[PDB]
Amino acid sequence: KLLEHKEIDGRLKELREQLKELTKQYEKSENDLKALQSVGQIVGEVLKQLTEEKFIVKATNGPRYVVGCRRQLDKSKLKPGTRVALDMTTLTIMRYLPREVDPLVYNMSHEDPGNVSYSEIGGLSEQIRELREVIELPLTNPELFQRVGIIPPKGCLLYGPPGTGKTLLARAVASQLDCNFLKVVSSSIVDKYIGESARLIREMFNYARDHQPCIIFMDEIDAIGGRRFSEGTSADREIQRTLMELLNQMDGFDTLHRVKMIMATNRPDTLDPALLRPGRLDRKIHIDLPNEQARLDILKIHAGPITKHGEIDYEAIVKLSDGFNGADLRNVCTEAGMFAIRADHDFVVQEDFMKAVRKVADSKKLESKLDYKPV
Amino acid sequence: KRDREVQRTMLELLNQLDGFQPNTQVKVIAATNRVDILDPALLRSGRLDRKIEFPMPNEEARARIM
Amino acid sequence: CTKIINADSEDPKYIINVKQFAKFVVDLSDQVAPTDIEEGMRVGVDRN
Amino acid sequence: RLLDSEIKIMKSEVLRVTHELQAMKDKIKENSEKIKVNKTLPYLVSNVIELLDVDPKCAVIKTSTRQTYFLPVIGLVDAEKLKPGDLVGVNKDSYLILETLPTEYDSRVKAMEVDERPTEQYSDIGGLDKQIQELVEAIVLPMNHKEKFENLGIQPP
Ligand SMILES: Nc1ncnc2c1ncn2[C@@H]1O[C@H](COP(=O)(O)OP(=O)(O)OP(=O)(O)O)[C@@H](O)[C@H]1O
Ligand SMILES: [Mg+2]
Repeated sequence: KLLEHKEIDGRLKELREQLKELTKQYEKSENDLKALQSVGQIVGEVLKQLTEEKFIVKATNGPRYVVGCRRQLDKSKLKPGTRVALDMTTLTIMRYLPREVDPLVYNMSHEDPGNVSYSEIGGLSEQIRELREVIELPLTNPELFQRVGIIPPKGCLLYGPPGTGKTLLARAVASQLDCNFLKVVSSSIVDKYIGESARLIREMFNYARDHQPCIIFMDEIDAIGGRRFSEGTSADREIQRTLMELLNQMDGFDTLHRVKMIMATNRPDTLDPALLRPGRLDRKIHIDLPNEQARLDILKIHAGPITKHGEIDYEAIVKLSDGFNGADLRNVCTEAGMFAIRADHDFVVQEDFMKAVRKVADSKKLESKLDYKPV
Repeated sequence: KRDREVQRTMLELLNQLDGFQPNTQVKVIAATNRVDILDPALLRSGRLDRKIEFPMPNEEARARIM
Repeated sequence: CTKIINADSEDPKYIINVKQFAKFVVDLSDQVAPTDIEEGMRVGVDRN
Repeated sequence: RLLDSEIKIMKSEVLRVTHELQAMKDKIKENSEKIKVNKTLPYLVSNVIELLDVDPKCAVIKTSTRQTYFLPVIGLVDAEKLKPGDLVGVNKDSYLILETLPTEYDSRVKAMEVDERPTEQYSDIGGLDKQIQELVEAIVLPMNHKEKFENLGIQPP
């Protein structure tokens, strides 16, 4: 006699499920409707304090408004320069906020470089070891240098010809280390609005200081690091302005606490001597063309995942690979795989690599490795 | 080759070409008549894997052209 | 004008940029057909 | 005896819960209609900034009219659907967020894309079979197959 009992019980349970779903709809509706009647609040930065009921706020890019704290805010928290929200009606402060703004810095922090172990880089053991001495040891174990006495360097620069692994090394450092990491393209930190790039540098340094320990990586620093023109357009004016802003940020009077900084450039010569001065960039790191042994190492790294067939003579490839930058050998592996694709094969043999090396050596004649200069 | 405005745009171009989490699935094709002006790092093997030379048409190639 | 939404295709919604002034999400007056509007299009709008 | 006594309750409960569902649905309809008529359609698009944690669902907005605003509540959009630097359409007066928007990039970039799709076949190119094959296998094969490369393991050019 289970038919009516269990069938109608299932009907009741199904109707209860539909009721809970519909009440979820209603909860969403009433909640967002209650949120609707609210209103936004203007944002601005509290300046000097007159009395315990009178304050001064510059409403961001608006004017400066004399206003008063609402009732509950701890007056101690309303420090000169802190960020607060104001009623759009009475302008009274009703909440202090986390310090500043600029999701640009948010993007430049949450940039994902991917997992790159130091082993994934080849032939740079001295430089890799060198970088960890100025980027990792001070923030991990600051107490060590107290007994050594020597204060840690804050910034150090990577310079070398294109395709030797500078950006790769930076990616590796960002991936493995457990700290706040800022990734900079020196172009995108240069905006057209008057005096906006220097402001952006200031805010990114402030973000680093608030989120200690922090690492700042500025790739292609020569974009703004160029030598200061004596005269020029608004371009020269504001670019040198941003350069001097960054300089004041890292040079001194502020003595950056845990703001260890990294930059890379293909043209260290064009950099202003103010940057290249040792106090800012103490350990200048030259990332040379890989040696024959280093070339074999990186070749082993990038040829690894390839489904090879039979023996592989990396040594002969290294022999024909004269003067190849690191990125070239990755191109060698890619071209060998492409030759295997051409043969329709599902595997790669030594002759594929040999043809690849010849092909990229022919292309090597195009990239005129000029009379290249260091810093 | 490496007025700093064009230089900065070009640098943005190479950093986009290399890219953190490189290239996702975006392939790029470039055409120039004068390689000698490109030089330092745009011709890097990473950013431009394949350099394809276009020679003056061969005699049989010219016949096919016509 | 910019980037017609067209999410429901009935009132497709339009994002415009009143240059020097602001940016907005707006609709059409009933007189102008959606087929009369393309992306950008330098379109003039009412004041209210 | 049995199966004949419970008949009153099992159906009366269903009908009463159905009536409750009808009334609850009516309330939802009223709320939805009021919200919809509330959704005016100027929206004053604006960029999203840090979503600060609540403390006794908070967003900071930079408006297209070059003003910054703090919202005690986001509005009619879920919090995690937002990503600082994102574009949202807000109330033109109260600045509450009621939209999620495509980013948009630039007029130049929209003009940059190809919609005409020209129609030159590889046959019209003559004498370049080496070069045409080179470019095709360099570009189109990752577009179409993507399995040859992963089978070999190489990163495609
Ligand atoms: N030592 C190395 N070990 C492994 N891979 C390397 C090495 N050197 C270069 N590569 C390869 O070449 C590329 C490294 O170039 P990367 O993008 O890091 O910048 P770069 O050529 O040093 O300069 P920039 O990005 O500043 O122009 C990567 O694709 C990486 O796989
Ligand atoms: Mg780089």
